[PDB]
Amino acid sequence: EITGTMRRLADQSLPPNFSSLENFRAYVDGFEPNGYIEGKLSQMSKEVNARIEPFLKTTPRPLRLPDGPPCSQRSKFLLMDALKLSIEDPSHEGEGIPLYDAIKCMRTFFGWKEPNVVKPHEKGINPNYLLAWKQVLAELQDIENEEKIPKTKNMKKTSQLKWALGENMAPEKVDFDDCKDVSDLKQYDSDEPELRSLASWIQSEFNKACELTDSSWIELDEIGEDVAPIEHIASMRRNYFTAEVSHCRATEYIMKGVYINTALLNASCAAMDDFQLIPMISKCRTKEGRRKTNLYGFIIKGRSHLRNDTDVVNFVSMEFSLTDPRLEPHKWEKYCVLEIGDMLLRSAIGQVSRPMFLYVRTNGTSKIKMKWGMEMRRCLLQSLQQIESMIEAESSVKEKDMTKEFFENKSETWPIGESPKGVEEGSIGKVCRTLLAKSVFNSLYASPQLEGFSAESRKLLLIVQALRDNLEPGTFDLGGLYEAIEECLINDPWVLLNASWFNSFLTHALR
Amino acid sequence: MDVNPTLLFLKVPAQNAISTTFPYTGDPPYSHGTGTGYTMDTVNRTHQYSEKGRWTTNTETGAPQLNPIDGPLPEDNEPSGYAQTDCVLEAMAFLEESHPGIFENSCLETMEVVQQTRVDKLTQGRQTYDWTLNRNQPAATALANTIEVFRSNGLTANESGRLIDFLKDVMESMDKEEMEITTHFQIGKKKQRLNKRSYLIRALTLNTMTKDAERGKLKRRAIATPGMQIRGFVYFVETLARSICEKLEQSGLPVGGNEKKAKLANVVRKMMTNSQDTELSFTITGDNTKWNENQNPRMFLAMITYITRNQPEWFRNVLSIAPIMFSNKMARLGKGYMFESKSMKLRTQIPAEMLASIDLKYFNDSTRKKIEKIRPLLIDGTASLSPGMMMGMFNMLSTVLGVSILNLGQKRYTKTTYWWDGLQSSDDFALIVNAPNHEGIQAGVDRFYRTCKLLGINMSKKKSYINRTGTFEFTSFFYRYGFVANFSMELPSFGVSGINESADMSIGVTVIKNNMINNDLGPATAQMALQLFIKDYRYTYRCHRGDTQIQTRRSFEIKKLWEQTRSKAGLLVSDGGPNLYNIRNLHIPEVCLKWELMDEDYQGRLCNPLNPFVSHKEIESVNNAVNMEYDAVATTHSWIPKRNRSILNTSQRGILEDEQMYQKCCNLFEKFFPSSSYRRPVGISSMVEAMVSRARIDARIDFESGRIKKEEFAEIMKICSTIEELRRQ
Amino acid sequence: MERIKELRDLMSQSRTREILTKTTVDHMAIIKKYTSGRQEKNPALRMKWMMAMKYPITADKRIMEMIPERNEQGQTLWSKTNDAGSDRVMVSPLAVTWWNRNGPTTSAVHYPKIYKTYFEKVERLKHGTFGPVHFRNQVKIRRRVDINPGHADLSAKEAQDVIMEVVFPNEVGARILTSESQLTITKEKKEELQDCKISPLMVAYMLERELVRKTRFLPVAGGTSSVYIEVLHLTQGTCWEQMYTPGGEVRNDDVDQSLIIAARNIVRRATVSADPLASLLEMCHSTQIGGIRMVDILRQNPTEEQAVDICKAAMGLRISSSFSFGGFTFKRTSGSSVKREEEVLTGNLQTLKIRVHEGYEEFTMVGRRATAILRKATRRLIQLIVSGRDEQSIAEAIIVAMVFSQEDCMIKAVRGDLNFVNRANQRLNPMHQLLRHFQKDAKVLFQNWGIEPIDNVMGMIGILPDMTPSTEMSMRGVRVSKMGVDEYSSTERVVVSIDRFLRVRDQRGNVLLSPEEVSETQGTEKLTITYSSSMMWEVNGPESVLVNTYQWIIRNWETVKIQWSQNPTMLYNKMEFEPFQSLVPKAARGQYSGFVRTLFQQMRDVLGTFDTVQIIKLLPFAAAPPKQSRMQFSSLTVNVRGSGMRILVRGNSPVFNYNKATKRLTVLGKDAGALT
RNA sequence: AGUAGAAACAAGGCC
RNA sequence: GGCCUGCU
Repeated sequence: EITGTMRRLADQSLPPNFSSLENFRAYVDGFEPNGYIEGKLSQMSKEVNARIEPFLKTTPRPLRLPDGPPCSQRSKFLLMDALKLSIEDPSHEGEGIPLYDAIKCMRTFFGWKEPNVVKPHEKGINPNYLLAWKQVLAELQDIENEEKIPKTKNMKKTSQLKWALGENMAPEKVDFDDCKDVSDLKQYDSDEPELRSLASWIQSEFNKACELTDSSWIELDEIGEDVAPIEHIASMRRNYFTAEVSHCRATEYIMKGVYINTALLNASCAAMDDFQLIPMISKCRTKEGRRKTNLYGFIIKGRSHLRNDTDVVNFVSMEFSLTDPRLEPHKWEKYCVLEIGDMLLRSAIGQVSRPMFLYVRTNGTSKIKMKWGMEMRRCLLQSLQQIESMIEAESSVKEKDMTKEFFENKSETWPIGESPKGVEEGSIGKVCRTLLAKSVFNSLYASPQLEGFSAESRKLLLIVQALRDNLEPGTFDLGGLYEAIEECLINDPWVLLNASWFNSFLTHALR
Repeated sequence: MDVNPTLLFLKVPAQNAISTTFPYTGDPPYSHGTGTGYTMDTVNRTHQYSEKGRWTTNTETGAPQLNPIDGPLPEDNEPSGYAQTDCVLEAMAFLEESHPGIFENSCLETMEVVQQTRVDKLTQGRQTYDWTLNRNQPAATALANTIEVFRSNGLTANESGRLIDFLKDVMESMDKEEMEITTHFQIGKKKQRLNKRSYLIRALTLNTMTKDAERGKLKRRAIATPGMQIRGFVYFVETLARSICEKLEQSGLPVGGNEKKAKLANVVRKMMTNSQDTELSFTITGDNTKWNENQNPRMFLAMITYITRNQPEWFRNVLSIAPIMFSNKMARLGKGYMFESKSMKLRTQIPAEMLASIDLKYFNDSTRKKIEKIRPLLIDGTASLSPGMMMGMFNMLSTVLGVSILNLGQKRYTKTTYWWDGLQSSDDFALIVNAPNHEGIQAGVDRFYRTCKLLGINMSKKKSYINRTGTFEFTSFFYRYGFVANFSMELPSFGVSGINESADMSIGVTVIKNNMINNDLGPATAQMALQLFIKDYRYTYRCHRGDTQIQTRRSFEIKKLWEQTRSKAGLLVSDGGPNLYNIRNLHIPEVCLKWELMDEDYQGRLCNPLNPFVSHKEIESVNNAVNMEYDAVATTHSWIPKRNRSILNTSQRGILEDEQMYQKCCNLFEKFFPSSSYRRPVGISSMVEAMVSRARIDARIDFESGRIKKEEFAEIMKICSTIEELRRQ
Repeated sequence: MERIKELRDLMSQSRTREILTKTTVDHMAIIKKYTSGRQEKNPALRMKWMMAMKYPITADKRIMEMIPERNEQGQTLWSKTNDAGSDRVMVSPLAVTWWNRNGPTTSAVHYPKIYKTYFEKVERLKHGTFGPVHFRNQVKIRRRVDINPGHADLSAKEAQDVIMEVVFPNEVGARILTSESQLTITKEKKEELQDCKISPLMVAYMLERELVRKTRFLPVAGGTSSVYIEVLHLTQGTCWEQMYTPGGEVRNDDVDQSLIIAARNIVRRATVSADPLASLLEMCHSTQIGGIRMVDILRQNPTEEQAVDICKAAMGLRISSSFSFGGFTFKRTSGSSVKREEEVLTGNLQTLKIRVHEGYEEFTMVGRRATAILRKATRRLIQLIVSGRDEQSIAEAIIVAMVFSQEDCMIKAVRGDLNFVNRANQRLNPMHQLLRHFQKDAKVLFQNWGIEPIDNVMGMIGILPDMTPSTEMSMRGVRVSKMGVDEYSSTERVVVSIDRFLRVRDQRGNVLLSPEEVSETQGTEKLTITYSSSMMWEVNGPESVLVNTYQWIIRNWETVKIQWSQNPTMLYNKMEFEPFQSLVPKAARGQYSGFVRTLFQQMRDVLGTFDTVQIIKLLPFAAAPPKQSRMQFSSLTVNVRGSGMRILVRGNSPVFNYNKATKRLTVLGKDAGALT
């Protein structure tokens, strides 16, 4: 029985022309359909409608991209501008002590100079980066002196690293009843991100991420012995896949990111109050067959008292390179660049003696970003799954297995990028590497803008595909869809590049 | 050459490569601070889309409530929450006309469920906003605190262990002139009183938060969590709504993915093949903008009243109560706001309750406008959110209304050459409209849009499109003359689940096997998935092959175990052994697969019951991981992981001791009643009374025929008498 | 004895006294679930972040007196710190591996008994026999399929009471286990688990897994068995089939079900072929069921069903006697008989010759869902008793008996178009055509049979024309009854001959079987049928049939292109276009065929005219026998779900569109091969 | 400084 | 300097 308060609340929860729950119940129990929907439809204005605007070849316009200063590198490590020192040591993927391996990979380089600043940060204190480099070198030599190399090395807490790692920068936490009459007391800054226009360097990074290399970067685990014929077919498919994919810079980035994020997470959980030096290590395997260890640089993890999954741990990254920062300075907005050595590479005009720079920067990561970058290997799944789908979709057509023909005879060719002469097609392996690089870059440059744009451009891609299939497609508000796509292009290089790709696709389709 | 993966779509159709358009290999977008801003935004929006309605002041809560029902008709194509009661009732009437006897049977089923269901069923739930602590707390924690406070106030019918008695107590708490709660300080407690209005706003309020790990949106959205008082009525309503949706071939919410695809395929076949070639047929693959904001609970009350016609009045009232509470619901604003002074380098957390009084100098123009607009609705730190539902608490009823609108195009009610049908799951629909010409198609889609605006259901023009039949999309299922595999929704499920080692292996190989079965994952991709999962498993659990030189904190024990063992193929990947998994062996656990290769000493150590690591609490959680059923064997690798241990620094420390000793008590009861774990115990008898009586009966039956001789029987009876005397005293 | 003392110790403390006193038994779940620990939204991040700290796992406190604080290297295995809301202690993962290398040992013989289902899965897989992988299009039809392979056909609630009676005999409640199956299960299961010391909760979950039924919608092609669905990730793909035969000894019910479905399908395909017997033999050789070939089951298994008998007889084997009629199995039990080769008229005035039999004779009818006993004379019925289950079953039996009687009361009731010619233009058996006509409704046969008196002996019930029992006047000779089974089961196998069109015969000269006695029913195999042939789309349907036919002609275009030019009659008379021939009008089959053949002929005659699209489109229409004509066609109708979809001769269509840019062909929206 | 993007982190509280 | 916390 409903009684008391919950009866009154019942009387105030009905349509507006009723005053009692019992009268409403009686009206419903007596209600019999007598053509009400049609009547109110006749009364409703005819301006409220869903007129279908046809969608033709001339209908879709290009996507507008934002205007502003060019976009700068966001990745946590260098992608194409990275350098490797090597020692050729027979040590498997993890079978070593990172600091001892790093010392061995650094001892093999001669040509070190007194470091000086080349491209300043422009917002920081470059002498602090200089002192941090010198401190790293001093500590490495100190480790060298010690009889046994520490598994994990802590760094001294000098002013250069207190500054470069954001120490005592958070504001103090007080009670609102103790800071009311302060002038500049206000809400956190919540505005549109700064606008940034697309640049040419992201397309070159993607071009090189899709390239072959002279080493192997993926040594998978073992599996049971194959007993069924379909297991042998799957094993041959996987062997072809790994052959095509293992020599690709995308796999190198996978390994770099997995190692770096594993190391950062473990160092953050283990040493929360201390700063810690973490070498950047990756073990490849040259085509001759010798395994090689490779050092890209060093990280300096600050403190890591991370409570929420969004809390930020700051670190200082230093990476070796040969690329001059004065040819694309807008790419290195957040970087300080020193000059650290000279290198004589394999030259036929004597020896070149190109200089060797160190890209130094302050960066940060979260528990979730570390977790999600330590699992970039799923990209290999995404890519290869799509490839396998394609292959099986063709094997059903030709009643026979299609792995060998596809992967060897190279007859089939899929448009995989446009040259100035026109659209250029590639073999199944180039498609595999392209999709792998796409997934890897989705993992490296992941943002809410990417999600939003991906969805809102999937919708337009599907409308354009319906148009291409001669399925007389139509829309109800296309300018709204466009404004929803363009709402996500703000400042992210990867998203702006995807938008450029979508514009090129619309230009080359619809013909 | 410049590389462009999108150009791949110039040869492969967009549905046969749609996995490329899913960036699900990177961190999903997360919220960082308060969710007050989105709560206020949603309140102001759902009060804006119904502004031509009628205003009232509730006599019980004092809150300003906006009623848009039977309001004016919309004049433009903007969202509108002006639903018409007569049109909803006509939709229900035609629904019953097309599926006769559906409401009677659904009401009978729901009546049986109401009569059988128990209070323990409310323990199976997510976080629930406890109104005694003003804090989100696990469903069982909130239930226990509510039951305790009720018993402290005199509403003890809920001790019957029936859901309807707990609802009778919840309803009888509002007719009390003073509630009695308890608050912790520092460690002790304090008694506090709550006048009728305070308890009313606490029972009617909802908590608000930001939804993390949402894929596919640039801007964050808010979600709500209801209290304990509205969860039983909503349980009964969702039971009725599921029971109804099960009997409709046009609903899609109560079913799984594969049967969803089956329904979609059947509908597409019906509309293409059965219909003649002369008729055209077009598929609108649409979505609904601001679905929850426009779904008034008053029309859910009208629908419930229509469905429960010619039924016992008690059933009508129990099912009506939930819409009544939602119509008067309040929404907590959120965490609050953080203020930074850069010159003085300090920060400050203001709670949301202060927003009503706080000066507005500290806010940006957007927040100034939101606060100024919402302040009239603010009653004791919560905003009246009457004009519409928030984030689908009434999901199945919304699907019922959508299937009614889909059923209103059968061609018997349109009385015109065009007609339509389709499938709708709340906030997403696919509509196949058949008509003889493009004018008929346009008229059918216009009548669909308009009939959808008379029920408060708005169609998203920005995110919906119409094509010929054969190609469409529904809940990220892309149908192109047949359904197509995506595999990108299931990619984040291909790593270590994170329960324990045995569960992670089981869940990883069952996810691989399912993706091989359901989502057309290949054999080579499945083998590589095995390999990568095993790599991640070994790195996450510091369990490497044992013939390696990987130095970890747990790399020494693994070599000692490796060296002790003669047969090395019998070791588990968790103990430093090889990987014997393959396509043929995805449906077998890792302990039974290697059982015949194991050494007897290792085999007996691993599978030892006395191990201090294995603990199993209830039959529901033995082999089920949030839902992934995973067949697994209880081994020493089946440990539980550690707890947050952050309660030590907070006012709420006395919950840990209470729960440690409650677990003591429950273990003793399990000793007395062996089947306390298998079958949740039922009864009404107190703990000590049941325990002492059961022990007495056991002593009696043992004396008559069993081990117990007179001495132990007498001792047991004397001790039991002592327990009873100590209980009564 | 210990537990009551523990209870005195808990009751001694006042606070525990209030917990025990106030809490009711219904709330046992709530306080069991009462915990501050929130459930982890991201368990992966919380086990990746957590596995980098010392002491990340928890264990009972007894570990403190069973494992040492450190190992030989000095690494700590457990701490003295306690979990948040528990007495349990925080321990490192090195406590687990130490337990596996130096912990107590036991006898694990119990575990195979406990986890019986998993070890049965292992044993079934280990002994299975794989075979060739067949790359072919997989028509995966989503269907509810039983996942569990040991289910005793008891529901979760139904089997929870048997589980309790086995493990927890005092806590069962009011539930009395009436059913005998549950009672046998209880006695047998109790013995095995007499002393199991794992956990009674785990023993209960064991019996749940073994006994509880489970169903799941899954895309299934073939298979549908308990043992063939657990390996559905291994047996079925998108483009590939894997022949497989689990290790477990298979039940013969499933095998015979598959034998009947296979034999039905084959017989149907044989009827419409050009040479039914040759095609039937080649298909039975080229097909297999559950891995085992079809010939093996056909020689070993005795099973009674029309298609199995036709198949067996085609292999020159013994075949069960006791001739059948209208799908029912008749056994004569008295009298002789001779045919007469006579002539008569109908009620619709159509003249017909038939063979009427001599002598008084009794028969023992048998069937799938009915049974009857009959006594008759030359052209005259004497008596009929029936034993059907449902009323329409008795109606079927009665109309079958009336047709068998050959009475003029039935001959003067035939009304309408009943043409005795098959889809293949084969004259049809008259008896089966009458029996199919009187199966829509036999009203006229009932009002035209006659009436007699009855003695009201035995209290027998009267007959019903339209559900009207008449206990004093009733149909002449016809009786009402309901036996449990036929007189007796016939098992005497005879020798037979077969015509090309599968008209089985006996040593005397009478007829014994025919493709009209096989059911018109379409079933779903229990074991995966590996009907190996180029055409596997025998029962797939018209859309699949069309797409796959065009796919075949694309794939084999290299030899059809030269067979189309040289020796085309063996390309039209080809075993691959017979499913397509099942489609396309029955009347315009010949007109369409002749049309297309004349097109192809005048396309070959004049030089400089060749369109591969036209040939690949119009070849499936030239299969049929050619009927001449003088007219021409702009389209060709094909039946799909009762609707005539039109295929355009000139140009593309929704059923046939060839993109000239990417060279893909598309049937019904489905790719059907690249064209060269 | 940096991460990040409609609000936050750049440690928090208790002696 | 010592201790408490890392979703509260």
